[PDB]
Amino acid sequence: TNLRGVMAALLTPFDQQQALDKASLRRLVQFNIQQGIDGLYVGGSTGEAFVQSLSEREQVLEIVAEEAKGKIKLIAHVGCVSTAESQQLAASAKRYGFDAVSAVTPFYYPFSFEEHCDHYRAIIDSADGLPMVVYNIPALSGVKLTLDQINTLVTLPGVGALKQTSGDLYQMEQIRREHPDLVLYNGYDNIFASGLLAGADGGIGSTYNIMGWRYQGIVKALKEGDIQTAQKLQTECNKVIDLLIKTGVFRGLKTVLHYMDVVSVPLCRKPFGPVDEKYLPELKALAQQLMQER
Amino acid sequence: HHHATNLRGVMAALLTPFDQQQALDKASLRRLVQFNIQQGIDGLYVGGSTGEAFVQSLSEREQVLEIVAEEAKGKIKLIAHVGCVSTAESQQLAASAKRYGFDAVSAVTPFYYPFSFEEHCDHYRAIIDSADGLPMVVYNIPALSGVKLTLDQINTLVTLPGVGALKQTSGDLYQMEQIRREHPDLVLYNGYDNIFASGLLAGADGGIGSTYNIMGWRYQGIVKALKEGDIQTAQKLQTECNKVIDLLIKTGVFRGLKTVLHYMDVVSVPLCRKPFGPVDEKYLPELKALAQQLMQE
Amino acid sequence: HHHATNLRGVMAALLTPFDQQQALDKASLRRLVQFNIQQGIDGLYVGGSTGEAFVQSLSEREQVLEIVAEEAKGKIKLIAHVGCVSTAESQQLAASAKRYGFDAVSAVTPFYYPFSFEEHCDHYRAIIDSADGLPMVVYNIPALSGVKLTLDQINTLVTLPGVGALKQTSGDLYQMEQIRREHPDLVLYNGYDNIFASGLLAGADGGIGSTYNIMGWRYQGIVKALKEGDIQTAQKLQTECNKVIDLLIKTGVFRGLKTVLHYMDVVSVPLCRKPFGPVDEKYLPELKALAQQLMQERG
Amino acid sequence: HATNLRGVMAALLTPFDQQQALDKASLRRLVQFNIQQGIDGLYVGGSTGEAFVQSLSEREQVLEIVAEEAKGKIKLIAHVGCVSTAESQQLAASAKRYGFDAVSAVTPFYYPFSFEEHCDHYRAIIDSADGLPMVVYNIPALSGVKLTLDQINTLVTLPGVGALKQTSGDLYQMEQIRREHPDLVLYNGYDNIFASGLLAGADGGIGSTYNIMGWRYQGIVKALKEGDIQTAQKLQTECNKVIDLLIKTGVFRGLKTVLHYMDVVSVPLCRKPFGPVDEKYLPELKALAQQLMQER
Ligand SMILES: [Cl-]
Ligand SMILES: [Cl-]
Ligand SMILES: [Cl-]
Ligand SMILES: [Cl-]
Repeated sequence: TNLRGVMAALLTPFDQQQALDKASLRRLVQFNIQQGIDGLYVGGSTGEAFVQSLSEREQVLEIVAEEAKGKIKLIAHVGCVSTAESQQLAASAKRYGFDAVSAVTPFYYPFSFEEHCDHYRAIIDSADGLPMVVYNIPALSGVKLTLDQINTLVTLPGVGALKQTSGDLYQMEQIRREHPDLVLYNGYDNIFASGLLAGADGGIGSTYNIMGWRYQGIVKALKEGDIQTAQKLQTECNKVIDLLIKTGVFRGLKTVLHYMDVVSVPLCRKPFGPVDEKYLPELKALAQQLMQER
Repeated sequence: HHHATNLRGVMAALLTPFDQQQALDKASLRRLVQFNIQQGIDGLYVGGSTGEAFVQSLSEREQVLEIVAEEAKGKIKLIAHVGCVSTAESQQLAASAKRYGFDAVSAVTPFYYPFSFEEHCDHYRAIIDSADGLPMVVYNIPALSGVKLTLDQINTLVTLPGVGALKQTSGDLYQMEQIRREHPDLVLYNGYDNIFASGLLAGADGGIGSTYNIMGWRYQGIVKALKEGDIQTAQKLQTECNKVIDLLIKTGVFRGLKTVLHYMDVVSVPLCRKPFGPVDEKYLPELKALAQQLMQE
Repeated sequence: HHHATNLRGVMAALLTPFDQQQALDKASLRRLVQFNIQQGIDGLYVGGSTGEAFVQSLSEREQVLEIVAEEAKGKIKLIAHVGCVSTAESQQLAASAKRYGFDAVSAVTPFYYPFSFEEHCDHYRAIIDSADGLPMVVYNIPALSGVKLTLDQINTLVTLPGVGALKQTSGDLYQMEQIRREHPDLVLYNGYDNIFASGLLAGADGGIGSTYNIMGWRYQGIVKALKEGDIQTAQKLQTECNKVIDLLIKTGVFRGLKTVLHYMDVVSVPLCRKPFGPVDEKYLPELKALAQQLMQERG
Repeated sequence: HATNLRGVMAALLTPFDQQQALDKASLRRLVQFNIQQGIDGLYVGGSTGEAFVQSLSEREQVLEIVAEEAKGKIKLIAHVGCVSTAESQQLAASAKRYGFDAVSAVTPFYYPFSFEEHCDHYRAIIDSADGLPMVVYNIPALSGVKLTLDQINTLVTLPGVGALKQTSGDLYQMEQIRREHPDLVLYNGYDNIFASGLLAGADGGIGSTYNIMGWRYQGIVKALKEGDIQTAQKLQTECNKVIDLLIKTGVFRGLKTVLHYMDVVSVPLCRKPFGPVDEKYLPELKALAQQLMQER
């Protein structure tokens, strides 16, 4: 119930030699707090966790909890393929003072659903009271959950939310219908208004980094019966999303954060390549415009 | 596309009644048309996927169009789905739909063979030509037709001279918004019934659906609620529609709908055409019960 | 399977010639049945996807079948593809196939609508009853049908009474082995012409193909070469098969095959039925150059 | 220059103990069991080796031991792939340090990178290999990448690349790659189509199931060479009787459980989240083991 809301998928700022840029991480953490964000989702896919070591991920959970613990909600994405490695991160989450833990369906190899459940159970054990945020992610990983299976995942003792990273809003409504109390995060930014309409009660997203007030603006708008306002705001979010998909989403976002003075050097880690120099005009212009809106 | 304004709304994908010898049941087709009209439906999409077009002849599909037009022309809006894999067979139907006085035509993207997009484009231009003044509704339905469109291609498609409308049989609500942003005036039908409210909010301004045959007023209710900023009524109606869709998925959709309409005394014989099988007997009390829920409501 | 042994072989999937009015070209059709029997081909697979069945009416399809029965009956094996979405339509074509003296019938898995496995099986059973003794070739093409059967579903399918062959248009040569393991006397046609050599080794005991029309003797050469334990020539014949398929893919497979026959002066008009478009102007040189190529090595 | 890498390369399993720790005794044992089956070389730290539930140090430790047990005696290829370029670069440098003959890397996964980004990945690793040939992947089914033919041609021609691991069941494309690159070291990666894949143009393979019946695959390689098509098909069928079971049981564990009953690996476990093999299949697996021992 306290995990309900709009939660930024925190990006990982890197210095010129691809190491963790501490000062930029803190500025980005604070930049997000200033936006009226309800929380931070730290070390997810978005934070480039799958190109960081366990110690590099752990250094972030630390530096972020130090910056923002108590001021806004904090969810530690601890997911790895290896259960054991995930269990270490869950244990470090419980130390640093996070409010919750999360884990992507373990990927790369074919694991049965029953292996998934035992994977989450072991991380719930190592989490030590922290609620778990489960994934329904039939895309990036490559698995295909049904609906009885989803009911089993979300009612595993110790599970307190679902990150529904799917554009299937029939499935969303079904979830909400079965679990009226469930904390239920809309995972895809470019359908957020429709996802809340179908059953979600918040979201986790990467683009919240640069326009989080617009998502909070949509929440308010639908809450107040202002449907034209919700649509107009979502259309503004998608205008930004069209661009970012063209430029590469994480690097496009870091670059917009560079023109906003928050992130010193906009780089993603290799094998991600640079933002194509031809998109710099549009991106600085977007930063300008988003700076004009506050 | 602002000249196609009067095609806006909730259109039932009319089923085609068959008798126990698998022949057209014309008495029940007329009953079904009229029942759809009593329900306050905005119009009818005739001979679609839903109306089992692909297991009927051109002559059979033509007989259906004529009987619907006879019953309902001038009363509610009428859309003839004339699409075949063949462009010429398609044209034969677009001409007849004109002859019967239909308000518009439609065509599924021709399927099975791997047609290039500009071949798709020539297929359609030719049907609009044969349609002799009637506006056209184009498609996606990748799920059944196996045709995957890019954004650029969908723009060209809906901006071809004579296109009044897009049936968007796609659950991708990001693309719905992108279509709406680029085309504020376009008529944009939500194809998937189980996301209707969400599709409207993403930018659709109506829908075509198979379940509107049995609870069209609920879908109409959702349109009104969203216009009047009433999300709680919208969500409620969508949940009740999805409770039924849930059931219809278990039973087989077309034949579940036909059985509910049989228990509603509209459709004499609830069969779909082979190779479709009959409703599993175990499901009939649920469907009867449902018919009795819906009729009382 | 036992009774279908006589349908083991290399069978050209016949194309359907059309004139300038999009109507059927009857003399070119007969020009092709003849051109095919002089390649040493074991038979003809008639009215299939390749014969453009799905943009013709029932009437048009029967007409094609009746003609082919005039020209071939007895000489080369004759398989009629009678498959439609509708079971009742498929049955009409099946009965007609029996009337005209075909050796076999076949139907693609019914498509567009998601039908159940049980619904597929009843579809075949009805069609077979209407063929009235003519064995059935179950036709399996996932890429275009959208119908995706399990192995168990395929084993049940190929053992329905009256089924004597599987047409396997799949590149999954694991499954091609598995079906042979389970059914050692099934007539098993390789359906992707570009893997014929590999498919034979995995377990196809023959094939059905669009490209056999123009170069069917090469596939007999593979069967022969593998028979002779001659890996070299078989690989050679397949690379040569694939060189043509490469271009046939670029141009458009059906119309390319038709055009090649148009420069072989077998087809008057190399067009396909709309929505199929004409070929790009720029490929005519290669198609014309290829038609010349194949006659030289043949006759 | 390429041809020395040509042949039948087992994708080596990584044995673990009851605590998931690397089992070095069982790895030594398994490396020797491979060599004496008659294998041409070993593919170390691949997907088959549970690379993606190991840390870099664990992967380096495995590579070092195999190179000690096998340097000079058979070809060794070190799979050095990770998502991260820099992590892959460390592993590649380590492989060079340990005396491997080649390195490999799976197309980087999870995030969608571009084909340009994949090639730059391959460049950075190749550089870090400092002279070791690179084995590239064409993988549509386990990584999500959807490479084209012209892209594969660009891949196989990058400076330093000396082989393609064709982990695709598309034998039209196999034929197509061999026709375009008649010298290329081309490994069949889908074990259950090996013979057919050789006929389309592969000149060797890399597979997990070579750990228990590698002699069958060299026996298929031999049978085709002489033009004994019959024995080639008999062997592929026996390989697929095995591959059917392993698919039921779980391929890596299935395979380890058989090596356990061959007294090769002590503890037949995969790392979590892989569970153990179902106890019902243990009768079948023991039998396969006894069978395969008695068969040589
Ligand atoms: Cl994330
Ligand atoms: Cl429809
Ligand atoms: Cl065919
Ligand atoms: Cl591997």
